[PDB]
Amino acid sequence: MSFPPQRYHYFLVLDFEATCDKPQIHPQEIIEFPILKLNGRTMEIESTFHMYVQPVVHPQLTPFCTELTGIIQAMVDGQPSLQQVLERVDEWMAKEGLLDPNVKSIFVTCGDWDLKVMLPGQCQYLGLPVADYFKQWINLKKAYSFAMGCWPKNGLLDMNKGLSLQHIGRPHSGIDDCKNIANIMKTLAYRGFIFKQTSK
Ligand SMILES: Nc1ncnc2c1ncn2[C@@H]1O[C@H](COP(=O)(O)O)[C@@H](O)[C@H]1O
Ligand SMILES: [Mg+2]
Ligand SMILES: [Mg+2]
Repeated sequence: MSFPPQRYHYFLVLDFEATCDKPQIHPQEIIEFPILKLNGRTMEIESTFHMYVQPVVHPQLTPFCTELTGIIQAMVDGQPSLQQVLERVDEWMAKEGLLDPNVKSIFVTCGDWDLKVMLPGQCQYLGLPVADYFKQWINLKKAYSFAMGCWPKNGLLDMNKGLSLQHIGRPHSGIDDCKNIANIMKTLAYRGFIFKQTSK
């Protein structure tokens, strides 16, 4: 059955970008915070949250980081820091109607890094509580592996290859990564896949 009933009213696609360097910067800090709200049945994008985030420990973006992500210094200068962005997310969640206990939603990420490592690690560094809706998620690589019977090698690029999808936008742009996750999800649902929480 194409586009079966799903277990969630909405899927919240998320894919951070963070400060980085060669060798890696320490600590890393979130600089782009995108969320796509997908209709739970059709996987169509219905709303977008998108903020760049001002890094504080390493406030100047390295050449490497700007090359990797396309994010330039002017995009993070004058932005709120992560504490404020998380408060903006809460407000966005509330206005979207996602804070209703009877509206079921779940974050979807490519890998576990974003919500298993990046966000809790920075919130712990900053002394900030992590909102409970960030504590469960679907790892698309794992979902893809159940849907297709195989483990993708390199993330979104190989998942698009497996499904004959053209890449959307620029790799390592947070918002464009989110659109590819959404596109891959829509295809898995077309093939009949029912999504399930994978986080433990
Ligand atoms: N090849 C790489 N080298 C160093 N850091 C990376 C690399 N790829 C990703 N990162 C870091 O991981 C974050 C998330 O990666 P991604 O969703 O693949 O763009 C990036 O914003 C960088 O901070
Ligand atoms: Mg990512
Ligand atoms: Mg990304």
